[PDB]
Amino acid sequence: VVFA
Amino acid sequence: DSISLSLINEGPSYASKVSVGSNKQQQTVIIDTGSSDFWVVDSNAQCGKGVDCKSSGTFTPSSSSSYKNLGAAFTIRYGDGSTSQGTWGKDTVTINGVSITGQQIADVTQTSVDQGILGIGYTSNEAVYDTSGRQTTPNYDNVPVTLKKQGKIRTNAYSLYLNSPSAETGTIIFGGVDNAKYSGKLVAEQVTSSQALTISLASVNLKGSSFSFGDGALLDSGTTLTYFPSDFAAQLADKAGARLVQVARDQYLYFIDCNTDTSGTTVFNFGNGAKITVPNTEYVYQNGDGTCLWGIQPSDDTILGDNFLRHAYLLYNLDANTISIAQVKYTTDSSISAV
Repeated sequence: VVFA
Repeated sequence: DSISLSLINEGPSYASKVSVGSNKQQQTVIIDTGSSDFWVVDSNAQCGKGVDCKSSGTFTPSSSSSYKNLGAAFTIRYGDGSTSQGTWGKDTVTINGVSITGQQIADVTQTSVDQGILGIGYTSNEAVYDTSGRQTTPNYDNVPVTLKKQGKIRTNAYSLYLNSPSAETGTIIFGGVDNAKYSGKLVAEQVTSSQALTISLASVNLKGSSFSFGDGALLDSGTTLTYFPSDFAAQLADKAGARLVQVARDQYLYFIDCNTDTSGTTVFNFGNGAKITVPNTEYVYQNGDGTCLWGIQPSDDTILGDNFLRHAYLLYNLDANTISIAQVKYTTDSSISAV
């Protein structure tokens, strides 16, 4: 995942 | 004062238990230095297609006597394309027994994320805009700011110890540091953005060769792998033997042979002489089917995620605009001091  | 909070190693993410509302409804939420908003899964939320989003706690605003509606829409889109939406509110937030009142949060009723996210980055990175580019609600005090303002910690600062790749749990300490869990000295590095928790990465030594970089790198607890600009990632991939695969229309991922030699180390050089070394096991990610992802991936954005961060002890200081780093020392020994 890649959180903004 | 300091607040130690356990981090559960979930695999792709690290999460903690955080309670919300008058009735202290427990949520298990991702600890994310790469975003700045705390949102929770409403008990009436709709999960995205294929997503189990109600298994990590949910929040029922109507059962909390202290919940206040702010009358504003919430929308966020994360770097991997996942989204959440809902509305803004305020309620009591409780972290390992310590409660802050009137904390602004988002009550999310639709999401493609598996669980809520506790964003702990700078207030200037809050998702308070819409697709028109207009700000729809103002910037506000997020959790770390509120912990400081209500006297729970002295300084808006937290230490991150993800722990080893095999560990079940790590620790985040709000307002403190564990001096037992690194070797050498913590080296303070200046944060290079007013919005993102980036520090300057001078170079990467991979398979013994140096590759010059000299741009900011986001130290993101909420990213699984490591991301570099496409050209730089391609140079590293040529050295590593990674293969760029088109996995969807507009997504490309590096794969690597699952039997690749991982005996070596990859070295990251930062300002003021600081160095973090990562064992090369961190760059072979098992997919469970005889294929493996490489631990480095292409993006316009540079991100050092969990496969890097496991190997550093980090003291993020959002008041000082520094992140202090040292080579991690994995130990249950503890020597905790407030910061």
